[PDB]
Amino acid sequence: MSGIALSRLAQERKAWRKDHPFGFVAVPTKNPDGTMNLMNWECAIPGKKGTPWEGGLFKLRMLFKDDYPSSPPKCKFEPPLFHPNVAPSGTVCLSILEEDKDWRPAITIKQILLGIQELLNEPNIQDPAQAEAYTIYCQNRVEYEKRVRAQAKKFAP
Amino acid sequence: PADVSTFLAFPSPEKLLRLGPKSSVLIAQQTDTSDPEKVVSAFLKVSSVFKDEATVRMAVQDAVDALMQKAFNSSSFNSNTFLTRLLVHMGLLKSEDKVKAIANLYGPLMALNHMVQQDYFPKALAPLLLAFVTKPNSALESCSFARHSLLQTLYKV
Repeated sequence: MSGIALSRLAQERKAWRKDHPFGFVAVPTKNPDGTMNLMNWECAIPGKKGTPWEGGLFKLRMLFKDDYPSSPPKCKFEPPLFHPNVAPSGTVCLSILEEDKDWRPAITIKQILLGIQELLNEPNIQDPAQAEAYTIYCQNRVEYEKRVRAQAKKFAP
Repeated sequence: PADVSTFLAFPSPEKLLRLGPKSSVLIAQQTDTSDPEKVVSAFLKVSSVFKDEATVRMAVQDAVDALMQKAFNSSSFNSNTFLTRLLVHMGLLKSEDKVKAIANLYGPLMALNHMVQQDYFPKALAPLLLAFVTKPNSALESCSFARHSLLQTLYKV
């Protein structure tokens, strides 16, 4: 019973195709039979210019639940990224991505992606999801920035 | 005479001692150290009965050393996963899954203080442990004494 989620996702797809930030990618995956799987989207976030993430194209998957948009979509970087707020599994979280926090119907895919992009260069040090990136970020910012640049190059188109 | 399963089910200083003078070997022998999550559980259950008293302190420390030596000695055991799950269970690092909330952090902190000084402990983990033990947290604040000791020890690693 995901008809309600599918009706919205179909409109979000059209809206995204009509207008979305340059460099960003958000497309539903395909089912084995060739039809669209609107519950599972393949996305890509370009590093923000002027930052150490520049030049990189970071891929992530957006998974929607049958009760969407009551619940937020689950976002996971594939592969997992070196970042304080990116879990080892690649899962990335934001206040607007938490049902019990700032998630709400007014939230769009464009908002989520831009929100995650902003997070990449401006980590949330109070709520890390990874111990490794958080540790280096706090103990040696220069080294942290270095790891980020290398990662940005590795993920350049 | 008591058994490991009963001790782990309902840990108590007395039950640990009732395991016998070989309790340390028994805890490790009966624990599936191939599974990081299981090692974390065993470690927390054992450390939860720590008391600043001769017999109990020795029993907990020896049990921890036997368990963690066995776990870390396997070239396959992922020490980083152990650390990550340990922090999650201690309520110091967020996670996707739901975990029980540990009441007293005194035992776990004092057990770690001892562990980080042993030869079997991978030094690469010290910086991460320190970053999360120094990070603001209500639970750690209530156990300042243990917290300060562990940090002072981590500084010397």
